[PDB]
Amino acid sequence: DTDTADQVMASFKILAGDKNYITMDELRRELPPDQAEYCIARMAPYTGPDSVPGALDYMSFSTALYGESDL
Amino acid sequence: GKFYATFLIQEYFRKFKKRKEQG
Repeated sequence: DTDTADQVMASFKILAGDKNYITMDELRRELPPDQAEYCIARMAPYTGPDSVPGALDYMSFSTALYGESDL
Repeated sequence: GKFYATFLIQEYFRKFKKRKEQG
């Protein structure tokens, strides 16, 4: 709404192509190794109706990043 | 595009820092 997480999420969805999971190397190609590695580690094992190899659930990153320890 | 999406990510991270410094 007044944030930019909802926007990033929509952009991520479009980044992967209406997929709740994105390729580890693909996001590493978009985001710098530093952020990409953190994202890869902060992501969760895809989880869905189809096991996507080399791709993990990105929604978990936004969820982990959504929860603040002082908000 | 891919470049715009990444731009938004960086901007969010960027403004997030300032937001936290404020409250």
